[PDB]
Amino acid sequence: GMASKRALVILAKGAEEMETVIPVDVMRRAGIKVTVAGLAGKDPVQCSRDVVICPDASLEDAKKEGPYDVVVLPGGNLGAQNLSESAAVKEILKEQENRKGLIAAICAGPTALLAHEIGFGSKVTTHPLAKDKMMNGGHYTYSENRVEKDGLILTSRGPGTSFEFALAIVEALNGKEVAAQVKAPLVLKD
Repeated sequence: GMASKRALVILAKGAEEMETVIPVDVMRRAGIKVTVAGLAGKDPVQCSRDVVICPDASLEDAKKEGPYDVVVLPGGNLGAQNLSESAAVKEILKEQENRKGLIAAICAGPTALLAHEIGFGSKVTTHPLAKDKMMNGGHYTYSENRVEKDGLILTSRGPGTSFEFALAIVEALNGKEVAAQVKAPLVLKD
C-alpha cells in the first residue's frame, strides 16, 4: 500500500529513556521501520534514569544502511552532549539535511543540531532549560510551541511532549489520517 518509511533513532549513554521509547513505540505503531542505533556500538545503553535499552544495531552499521526518512535525536542532557561530540552524528545529520530529509529532535536533543551546524535560521523549540545553550549565537528563532516544525526541522520540548512529537513525525511521514488512527488507542488527554 503506502510507501514504506524508515527511521534512525540515535541512542547515546545518558539519553532520556522516555524521549527514546515513546517515539520508537509510536513510530512502530505507525508501521515505520525503526532502527535504534547505539552511538557507542551494539552494547546496552544506560539511559539518564538508569533504564538500560539494547540497541537494534550499532550506529556504525546502521549508518551504512540508510538513507532514512527521519533521523531522531532523543534528549537527556548527557545524551545530547554525547550526540553533539560525535563526528558520525555530524555526518548523518549533514547528509540528511542535504537530502532534504526530516530531522527530529526533542528536549536537549536540538542542541546537537547547533553543535553540528544543522538547520540554522529555522524556528525551533527545546526544553526550557536548554534554551540558552540552543540560542548561543542566535542561529535559530526560539518557539514555545510544544512541537515546532520549520521545513525539515522538527523539534519538541520534553518528556511530556513526547507523544505530540512522535505523532508529528508520523504525520510528516505517513499523513494526518495515519497519525489520527495511531493516536486514538493511546488514551491521550486531547
